[PDB]
Amino acid sequence: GIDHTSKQHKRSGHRTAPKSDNVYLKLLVKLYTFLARRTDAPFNKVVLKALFLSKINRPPVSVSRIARALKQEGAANKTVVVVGTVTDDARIFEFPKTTVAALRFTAGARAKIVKAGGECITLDQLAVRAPKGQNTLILRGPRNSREAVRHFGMGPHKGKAPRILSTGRKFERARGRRRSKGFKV
Amino acid sequence: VYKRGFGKINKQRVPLSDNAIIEANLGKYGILSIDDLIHEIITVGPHFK
Amino acid sequence: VLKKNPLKNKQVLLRLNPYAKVFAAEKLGSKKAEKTGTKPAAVFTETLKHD
RNA sequence: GUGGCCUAUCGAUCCUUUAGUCCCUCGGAAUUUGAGGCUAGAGGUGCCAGAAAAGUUACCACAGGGAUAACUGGCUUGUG
RNA sequence: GCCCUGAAAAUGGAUGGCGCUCAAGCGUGUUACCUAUACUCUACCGUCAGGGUUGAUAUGAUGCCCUGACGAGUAGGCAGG
RNA sequence: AAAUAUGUAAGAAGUCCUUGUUACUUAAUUGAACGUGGACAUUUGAAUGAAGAGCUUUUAGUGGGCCAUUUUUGGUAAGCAGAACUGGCGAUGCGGGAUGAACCGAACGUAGAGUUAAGGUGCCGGAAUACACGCUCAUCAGACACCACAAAAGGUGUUAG
RNA sequence: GAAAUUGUUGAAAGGGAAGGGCAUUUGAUCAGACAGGCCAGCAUCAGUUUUGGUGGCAGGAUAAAUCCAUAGGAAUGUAGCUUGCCUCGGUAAGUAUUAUAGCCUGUGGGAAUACUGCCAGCUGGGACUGAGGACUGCGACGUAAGUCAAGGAUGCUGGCAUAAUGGUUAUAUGCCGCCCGUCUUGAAACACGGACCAAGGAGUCUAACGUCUAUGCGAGUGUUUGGGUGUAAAACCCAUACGCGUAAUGAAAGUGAACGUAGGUUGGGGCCUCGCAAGAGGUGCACAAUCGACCGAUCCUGAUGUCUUCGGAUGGAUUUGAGUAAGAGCAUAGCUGUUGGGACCCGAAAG
Ligand SMILES: [Cl-]
Ligand SMILES: [Cl-]
Ligand SMILES: [Mg+2]
Ligand SMILES: [Mg+2]
Ligand SMILES: [Mg+2]
Ligand SMILES: [Mg+2]
Ligand SMILES: [Mg+2]
Ligand SMILES: [Mg+2]
Ligand SMILES: [Mg+2]
Ligand SMILES: [Mg+2]
Ligand SMILES: [Mg+2]
Ligand SMILES: [Mg+2]
Ligand SMILES: [Mg+2]
Ligand SMILES: [Mg+2]
Ligand SMILES: [Mg+2]
Ligand SMILES: [Mg+2]
Ligand SMILES: [Mg+2]
Ligand SMILES: [Mg+2]
Ligand SMILES: [Mg+2]
Ligand SMILES: [Mg+2]
Ligand SMILES: [Mg+2]
Ligand SMILES: [Mg+2]
Ligand SMILES: [Mg+2]
Ligand SMILES: [Mg+2]
Repeated sequence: GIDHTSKQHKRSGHRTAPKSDNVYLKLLVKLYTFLARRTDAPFNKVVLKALFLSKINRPPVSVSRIARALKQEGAANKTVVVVGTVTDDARIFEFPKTTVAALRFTAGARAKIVKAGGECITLDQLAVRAPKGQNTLILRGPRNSREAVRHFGMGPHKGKAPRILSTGRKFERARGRRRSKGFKV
Repeated sequence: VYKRGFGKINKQRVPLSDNAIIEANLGKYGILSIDDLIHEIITVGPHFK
Repeated sequence: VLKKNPLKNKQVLLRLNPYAKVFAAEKLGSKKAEKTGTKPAAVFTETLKHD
């Protein structure tokens, strides 16, 4: 007998492979598995793990977010790397001439980058140009702006959004939400 | 130590079958042989822990 | 693949501890002690035999 | 000094009513009555997180319960 | 201290039984010996963890291989068949 | 006025020096709070350990319990009723207590060899009818924890004081 | 032409049930290789372990004793001596401290042995195991070539090649084994259902949803109400709307999200500069804590101007919101969870 201080036969809890069956996505995983093993470059390990993420863990990154990151000191000529989808943003009226590597580009995003003089490349093209992630900049989208997050942690004095179907005067604004009706939260 | 001596390397139990593994893990403390490890134990030295 | 115990396998005992050859050659395990003739004081002997 | 020297002395929704703001609405357009909203109290639930409620069955019924009484048996022995 | 008196219940009866009296009883001391799915070493199965390996011309990179640890289970959950 | 339990601290979000902001505060640039700039590295502030730490979403079953040591209330008492801490049974086989949910030992993939635990070694029954010093003779001897009971009071039985 | 159940024939067991588990004997029956298959013996090694013989050292009161030398002392008093009875030497009690026996205590001297411990000392017997499969490592022995017990067994030999080993099955023997399902703190229970066999027999579908995941497109998204078309309930093509999302906040009238590189501070992966490295510096997305700014509500302050009661500029407030602050959603599919439906299946007394 052994006095165990922790649970036995416990899985790591991290994804070691993508859950999807996309054949082309598996090829990229195979490419960066080889690179992460034989380069000791921190960039390759980050990209490989990002390929395993689910859809909600890879929020879209707009071109306006890309332009803002290029305005950082000394980042004007760096290659923007997004493991996910790059979307278009019409709220911005000026775009730089950078190089962007991403899994997917929307029609508007690709046209806007090319019209400004830049180029859109895939992740395998990035590996040929920068096998060790030279002069790269990794951008991630916002996870907590998702609609589902605002309902998490509901309770008294928490200031979270209730799970409701119809919003209006007669829908959960009575007793429990104002002092004139019993009490307020 | 000679009969039932095992070292903890990378969270694994490794037999102390050669002086090379001891040096590779305790060399920075000046311990480079099985007798050096024994000396650090019987005489409670600075690197006993 | 197989742990061989030193102190019963002489070849393994020689791979570790290169001093085992010198220890056996000079018979350090049966080293004699220099003879000394110091004797305890009377107070020690009387206390030992005291009721 | 924001009641009683301290440790108890008390009450939601709906409805009614009062005070305040004299503000918002009555949706074809206006004025005046009336009604409806906004903020703060009172009318009470003592089964006190708050259903509106008398008996009887020896004519009886159903779902269950050894989670539970009316025999033995077992533990205990005050009492005998 | 040991033993005895004090010591009366209902089918036949139980230091478990036989039986045991310088014990095979009671108190105490010293050694030898017996045996668990426990402990030590080895093999095999599975699980988990840390690693190696895409180079064509021979087939599975969910492949192959190296190292270490671990394994009870109702209600219940998940996974591979 | 204990014992056992119990709060906090043992550094980088720290210490030291100089001086910037304000409608707060002071008789007063006085103070308070937050800062700019400079110095001090991991024997950087006790020990041991650390199958890595931190964090989030969602949902199952359950919401009759019971037992043992110690503390403890009601009751003459109860295999009675009710609490405290911990370990157990329930959910658990295996060796031992003849037999037993809870006691003792020890927790379990399939096998081989070795050594043990608790408990035992006259026979049933694997293992000394072993060794050593005493005690006991019962016309109802005695024989091993939980545990399956015995008291007050007595004996010129025998032993030691 | 299955099972329950039955007849005949054949085989086997049976002293108050039968059935089962581990192991082997016996009977019956049977597959695999004969191209090295089956079963064994010895030797030399490796791993684990069990039981003996024997050697060298260390420690203590540098064991204590014995033994030896010397001084003193006594009785459970040796020799000698006295005394009284005594089958001519045997006791009996007085004296007497080594004499014709001895013992005790102290001091001095030199060893041995016991006990405990150590040896990188040697050596005999027994049991179990042989995992791996070109080489690579670390050592040992040697001037060297090389060898070796050094990162896991090889060498030699014999019998048999078939029911001999082994598998299956029946039986016997040793030890062990209470009836399953169920409720329960607790079931072998004197708790409930079950005589036997076959077939049937219980978490389904739908509307609307939560989390998670996959897919398409993405500030958008959804062709299938309908129209066009057709090899005709399929596939293919399409306009306008509509739904959800892209703005919130108030009961409402209403109003409506940049002082600033879309803010400051602290911690941050990755990247950049230097450095052999360690480190230092720069930039820092996501995310976490905090201080501000912006929009709506509430309570105040009330400018220039006026249908003199309209208008609400500006500046605040331990107040408040499911907000803003370089968008993330829409659609389809799947497991799990929720509600209404007969709603996992069967069951009331009633109305
Ligand atoms: Cl039998
Ligand atoms: Cl409003
Ligand atoms: Mg008063
Ligand atoms: Mg007061
Ligand atoms: Mg009208
Ligand atoms: Mg109540
Ligand atoms: Mg009962
Ligand atoms: Mg009485
Ligand atoms: Mg005895
Ligand atoms: Mg298990
Ligand atoms: Mg239960
Ligand atoms: Mg018993
Ligand atoms: Mg026997
Ligand atoms: Mg027919
Ligand atoms: Mg038949
Ligand atoms: Mg056979
Ligand atoms: Mg039995
Ligand atoms: Mg019951
Ligand atoms: Mg049962
Ligand atoms: Mg029933
Ligand atoms: Mg029946
Ligand atoms: Mg059927
Ligand atoms: Mg019905
Ligand atoms: Mg009715």
